[PDB]
Amino acid sequence: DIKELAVETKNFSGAELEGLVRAAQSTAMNRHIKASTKVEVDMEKAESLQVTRGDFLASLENDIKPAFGTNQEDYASYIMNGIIKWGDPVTRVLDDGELLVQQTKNS
Amino acid sequence: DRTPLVSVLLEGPPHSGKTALAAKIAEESNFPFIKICSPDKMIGFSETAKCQAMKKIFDDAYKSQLSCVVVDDIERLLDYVPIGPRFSNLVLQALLVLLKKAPPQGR
Ligand SMILES: Nc1ncnc2c1ncn2[C@@H]1O[C@H](COP(=O)(O)OP(=O)(O)OP(=O)(O)O)[C@@H](O)[C@H]1O
Repeated sequence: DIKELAVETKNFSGAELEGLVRAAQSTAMNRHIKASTKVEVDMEKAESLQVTRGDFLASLENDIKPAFGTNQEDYASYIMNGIIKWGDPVTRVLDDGELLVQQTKNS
Repeated sequence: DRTPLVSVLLEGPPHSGKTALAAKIAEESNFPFIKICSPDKMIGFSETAKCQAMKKIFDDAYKSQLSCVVVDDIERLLDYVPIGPRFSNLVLQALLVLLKKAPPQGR
């Protein structure tokens, strides 16, 4: 899905956006060409080569990283063991924060 | 795995054998990366130099899988002396901050 990918990618230069595509093509291509002792294509039988979203996700996760920086690392590092509900104060605090967010949103 | 970071303080009167016991317990871990810092190898440095050295020592530990580090004679790291009292705040903050930063993921 193109729109989903566009939503996922942010702070991406055009060169990054097209390198992402190149990397996805590269991994799909490698899928059907493999040999270690020698080199050999998949008997040219991979004429139905199709690129799946999984290739794009793997590339976006391991291949192409924006230079402008991101904020996933901080989120994952700060909320480590998640949030559980042991008492009302948690709900009260979350509600109050939401109220203040609404305040600043529409003041 | 819930607690990738663990700390511990050995305490006792002077001339007890703390340093040797720490070294032995560290040795019997069979870990890949082990390091033993100490005031003895930076004597006469200024505060900035000590902070740089502590930075460089800790940075290495972040580039392994599992590691153990030793900090002996803390009272010398920061120049404590009863009269006053007088000491270095910069090194103290370096230590306090560094003792609550978990390493990269899966380490
Ligand atoms: N069971 C033991 N416990 C402690 N030290 C021992 C023991 N057996 C032998 N030793 C010897 O005792 C000495 C330990 O002195 P060490 O300087 O390590 O102690 P410390 O209390 O950490 O000293 P410092 O106050 O100078 O930092 C070493 O010579 C060590 O070989």
